[PDB]
Amino acid sequence: ALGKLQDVVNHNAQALNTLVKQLSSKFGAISSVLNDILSRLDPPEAEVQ
Amino acid sequence: FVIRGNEVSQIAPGQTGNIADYNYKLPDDFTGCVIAWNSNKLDSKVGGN
Repeated sequence: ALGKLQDVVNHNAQALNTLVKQLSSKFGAISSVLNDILSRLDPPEAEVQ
Repeated sequence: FVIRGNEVSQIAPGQTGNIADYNYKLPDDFTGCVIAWNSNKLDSKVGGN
């Protein structure tokens, strides 16, 4: 009966979760953690990552 | 300045090395040209320069 309102809530949380999940994406880089990239590479390639 | 044959890679921005860290440091945003040429004829001696 109350599918529409719950759907809106369902979309909003899912969107935030997806955005949060996007922080765990390498995006074609060696790691998704900035601290690891700084701790492991020189600034010419760390800047690229 | 004068350096070794193998140390010419260390005269670059963002490099980890001994002469890079403790002798001559380049900034990350460096613009310009590095010129390197052999000086065995002038900067070397048989007894050790």
